[PDB]
Amino acid sequence: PLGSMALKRIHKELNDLARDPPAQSRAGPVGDDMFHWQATIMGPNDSPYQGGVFFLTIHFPTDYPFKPPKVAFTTRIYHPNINSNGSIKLDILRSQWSPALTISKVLLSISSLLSDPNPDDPLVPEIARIYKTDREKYNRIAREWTQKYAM
Amino acid sequence: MQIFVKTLTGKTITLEVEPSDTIENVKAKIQDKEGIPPDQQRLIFAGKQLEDGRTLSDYNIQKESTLHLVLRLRGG
Repeated sequence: PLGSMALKRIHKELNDLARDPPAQSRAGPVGDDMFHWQATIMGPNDSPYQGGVFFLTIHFPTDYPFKPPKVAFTTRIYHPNINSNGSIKLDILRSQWSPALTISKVLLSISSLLSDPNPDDPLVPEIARIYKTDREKYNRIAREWTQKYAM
Repeated sequence: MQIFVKTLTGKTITLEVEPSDTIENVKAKIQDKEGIPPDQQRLIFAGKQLEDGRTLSDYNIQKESTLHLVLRLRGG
């Protein structure tokens, strides 16, 4: 049954993370089930999320790496590309997934997304509009949410 | 005037427009021809995404220009 190669790939990625650990994220299994990981990321410096600590949940499909991992925030975040359920509007998690991408690179792209929001492709139109027309207000509310929920 | 809109498939959609047409109006024309809701269309010219409340003239889009169309799911 399918899943054996995916498990091998998951192991490879864990090996990659152990050999070259990122400075601002951690990620891995939290039990017997290797297809479910927890991730922890810091909000990037030079962003309203700076110093915030955000949890994510990662579920690998049985046909990984052909299809992307499911990645969602479990910490509330104010951001035009992330909704109240923690779903993330990021190209590489949807139509632009490449099997050559790894979790470490996904975490990097999520960091880039936090530092440089994409209001052209919002999940939350109200937030994207505030981002476009009043950056200072966007920054204040993003930081308020970071203080409230990411600590 | 005439403009062209290319999809990711390579399909060209030919539209009759004016420079003063808003991006939202261009999307409405796209919806008439292809059944695609405006909120689910991303229109791109010369690498720049076109904003709904802006016009073709705002982007210097002149006659016989090719625009690119990318689709999103409902809700983005």
